[PDB]
Amino acid sequence: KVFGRCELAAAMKRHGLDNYRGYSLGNWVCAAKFESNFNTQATNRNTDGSTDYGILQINSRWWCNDGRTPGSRNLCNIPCSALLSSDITASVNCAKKIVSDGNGMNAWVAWRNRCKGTDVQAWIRGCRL
Ligand code: NA
Repeated sequence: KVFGRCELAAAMKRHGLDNYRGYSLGNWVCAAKFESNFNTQATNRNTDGSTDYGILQINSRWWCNDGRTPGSRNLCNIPCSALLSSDITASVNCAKKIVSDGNGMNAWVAWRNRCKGTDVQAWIRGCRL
C-alpha cells in the first residue's frame, strides 16, 4: 500500500504516535516519507545480511525475525513479515520500542538525513487532524 501523507498521519495518530516520547506527528510522517516513500512493502537488503522492512524500514539484525539474519535478535517479538502489512500496527508498536532504545529517532538514517532539524510540521500541513 502506498499511503497518502495525511492518511498516514491519521493512522499514526490513532496508534498513539503524536508526541510519543516527545516526537511530533510530523517527525513520524517525515521519517516514513524518506525511509519508504510511504510504501508499506518497502524492503532493503543490507550488505551485512540484515534487511530493512516496511514503511519505517525496521532492521532485522535487532528488531524482527526473518529467519536469515545473523545475530540475531527479535526485540519487537514479531516476524519481519508483520512489518510489511498494509496496516501499520506492527510497525508502530515496534517503532515505539526502537525510539525508546537510546538513540531516539536517530535510529532512522533517512530521518537524520532529511527530517532532523527541519520544519517537520510541514509534513502535517493541511491534515487538520
Ligand atoms: Na543526505
